[PDB]
Amino acid sequence: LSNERYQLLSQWPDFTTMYGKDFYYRAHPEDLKKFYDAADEYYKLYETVTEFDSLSALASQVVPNYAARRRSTVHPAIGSTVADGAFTNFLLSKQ
Amino acid sequence: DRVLSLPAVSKNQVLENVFHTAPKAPVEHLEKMVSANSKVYDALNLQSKRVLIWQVKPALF
Repeated sequence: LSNERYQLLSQWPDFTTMYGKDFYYRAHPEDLKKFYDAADEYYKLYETVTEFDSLSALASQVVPNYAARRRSTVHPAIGSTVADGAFTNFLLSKQ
Repeated sequence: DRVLSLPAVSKNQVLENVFHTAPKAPVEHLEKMVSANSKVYDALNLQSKRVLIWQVKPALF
C-alpha cells in the first residue's frame, strides 16, 4: 500500500525548477510563500512514505484484533454466511 | 522640513519588501531527497543490511 502512495509522489511536479530568482521576483510575495510551503510539504510527505521501518509496527496494530476474532468459541473459520445457512437447517427442521 | 522631501519608505522597509522570503537553497533538495532515498535503499535493495524482503516475504526453508 505504501507503494501505491509512493507512485503518486512520483508524479509530483518538479518544484525545484522554479527556485530561481527570476521566479522569486516576478511572483506575488504571498504566492511565493505558498510555493515554498508546498515544497516543504512534499518533503514531509515523501520522508514519511519512505519510512518503511515503521510498517512493521503498524502491522502489529492489525494482528491482535484479528487474532481475537479467530479465538471464537464456535470455530476459527466461522462466519455469518455459514452460520446463517446453518440456522436455516436449525429453524426449518422440527424443534 | 527637508526630511519630508526624502523618500518616506525606509531603507528597512525596502530590505524587508525586496528580501521578503528566505530563498530556497540549491542543495536543500539534494540533501533532503538523498536522506529519504537512503531509506529506500535500506529497505528495498537486496544488498542492504536491513532489507525488508525477509520481513515481508518470509523465506521457504
